[PDB]
Amino acid sequence: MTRVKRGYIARRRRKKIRFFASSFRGAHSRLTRTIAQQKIRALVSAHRDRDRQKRDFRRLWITRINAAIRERGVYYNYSKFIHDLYKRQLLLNRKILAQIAILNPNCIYMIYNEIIKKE
Amino acid sequence: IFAVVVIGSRQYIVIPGRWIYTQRLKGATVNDKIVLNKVLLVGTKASTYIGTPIVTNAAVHAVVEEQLLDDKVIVFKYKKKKNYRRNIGHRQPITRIKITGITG
Amino acid sequence: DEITTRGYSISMSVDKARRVIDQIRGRSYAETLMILELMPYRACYPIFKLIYSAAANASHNKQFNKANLIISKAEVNKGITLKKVKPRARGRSYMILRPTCHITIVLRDITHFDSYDKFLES
Amino acid sequence: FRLDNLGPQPGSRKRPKRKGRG
RNA sequence: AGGGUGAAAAGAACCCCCAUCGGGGAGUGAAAUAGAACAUGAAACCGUAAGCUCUCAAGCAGUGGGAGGGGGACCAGACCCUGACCGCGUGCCUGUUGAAGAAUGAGCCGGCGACUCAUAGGCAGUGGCUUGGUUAAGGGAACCCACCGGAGCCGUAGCGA
RNA sequence: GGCCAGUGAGACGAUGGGGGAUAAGCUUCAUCGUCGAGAGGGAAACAGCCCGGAUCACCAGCUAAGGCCCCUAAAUGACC
RNA sequence: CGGUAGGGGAGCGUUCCGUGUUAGGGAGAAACGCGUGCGUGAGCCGCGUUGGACGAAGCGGAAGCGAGAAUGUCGGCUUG
Repeated sequence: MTRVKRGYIARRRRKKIRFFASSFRGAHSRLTRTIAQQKIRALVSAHRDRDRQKRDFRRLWITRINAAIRERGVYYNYSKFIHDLYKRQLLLNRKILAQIAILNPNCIYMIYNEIIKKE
Repeated sequence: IFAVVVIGSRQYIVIPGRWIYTQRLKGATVNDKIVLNKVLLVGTKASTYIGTPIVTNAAVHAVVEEQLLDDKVIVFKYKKKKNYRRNIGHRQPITRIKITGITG
Repeated sequence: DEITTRGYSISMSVDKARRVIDQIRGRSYAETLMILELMPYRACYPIFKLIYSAAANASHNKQFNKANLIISKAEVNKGITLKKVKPRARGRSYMILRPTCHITIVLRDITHFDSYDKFLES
Repeated sequence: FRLDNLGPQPGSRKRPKRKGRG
């Protein structure tokens, strides 16, 4: 059955898959199949890294402080630290706000003396 | 000033002089001023720490820079057991802020 | 690309050849004609008349002196091939192809800017 | 009286619409 | 197997290199980055040039975080292109209770290639009419397949051999 | 009740019984759950075991199972 | 609001035709890039370059309606 002639139609269905493939190391950007198995990866992993992006930092923040705990005095855990604020009443200074360690370590030094007084 | 406001579920340490792509602010129109008295941390010399939720005095002031979904990230997924390829674009007005007043 | 002269449908190849032009690249019009006449490769022709083809003409056709000439661009490309057939065993594992070449080089003056300066008190 | 703005808006048939679903 | 340079070919004198094959100029034409492989001429494939990464680093190698470098920014406001390194991480499809594979099909690309059509019947949506509804052949001064034709079929009473 | 289906060689774990030596992710039935037609977290890596069962974004918090010397976040915390 | 086979409910695009010698085009289709804005998506719109001719907005109608695998078919082109 003489189709309606794919012509340019089936031409756009492949090049569009190539435009997306313009930053890959391997030859997964110069073939519909090599990219077919490539896009799916960036089609599944993408659906993951999007939710993993939050977890990826969940360990970071804790690690950021962890490296800052092995110097002060509370060699115990940063948990007791969080416990102090919890039992206290500070809904601030979150895992993200833990950036006070690196820059201006003078502010993060105050809470260090406020956690001991509470507990 | 080290301020910790609330976007509804997010609490960044938005340092004065930088913008933050907040969520949707139906209460605030384009090029409108917004105030969040829900700030927790405060600069002023030593990092002050209030007791009861949020702060009782002072607040944050700034002006939104128009709302828009910026760039359609277009999230998606995939399955092996069965060919299931679908694409969906997420809007998110990512309303940016501003602020400038900085302090220790 | 000032002057580009050569040809096509050469009886040479694309693999064995080219390896000769990759040595004359970035070389003057002389340093290239003093090496080809020593290259025991067939590719030396008609590539020999090539370096001479790109030159000479660019001397009376355009304003380019014999000197300061250097091979700017040079590359060998495969043209049209012929599908030949050669018996061997029931005739099956055959295709045959004659990788022809039609290189196209170009010559042009050289930049460079020297201006030595010294002081001589007397 | 037609508005000289290149774009008439009379009222003929244009389309016979659809006829049921499915 | 193999289609068309252009409107008319004026389809290329002469000049230069070569073995008086081939090419480049000079000219013709609105075009020859249209000239006899010639129209528009993508992809697979095959190269040059430029920026970045690249010898102590390994596993379908992308992705998330992410320094530096070559450029482009705004009379800071920390962004647009490449990417060291790092956390995870065993193609697709088919067939199966179950595989990434030692399960199988596929070298790549362009084109091409698999539930359409006729008649009839039973439903669903919708439309005209209505216990009525509706024709088939045929005729037709037919801008026209209308009109006429209701021969015939279906339904409102059934049940029983 | 009516229109269109699909599928009839499924597997595994717990529990209650026939086959085998109460030997097998072996085979043949009943019941529940999972895989098979739902990822992910945990058991190093093991679909079927455990927790929980994914509209989506988010440098947002708290938990389940499983853990907390380092390697991948988390007690070489206290008492016997 | 995970989802296979399946069932049901909504649309895009392609060739052609009716509504079109109306309108857009030599101050110019087609082929490639880009604006990475827009829609749930397949895509659409605008535009630069190249290039050479027509093509076609909207609704509906009629389709031989878009495949990277059936040891496919034809042609061209890699690798050993």
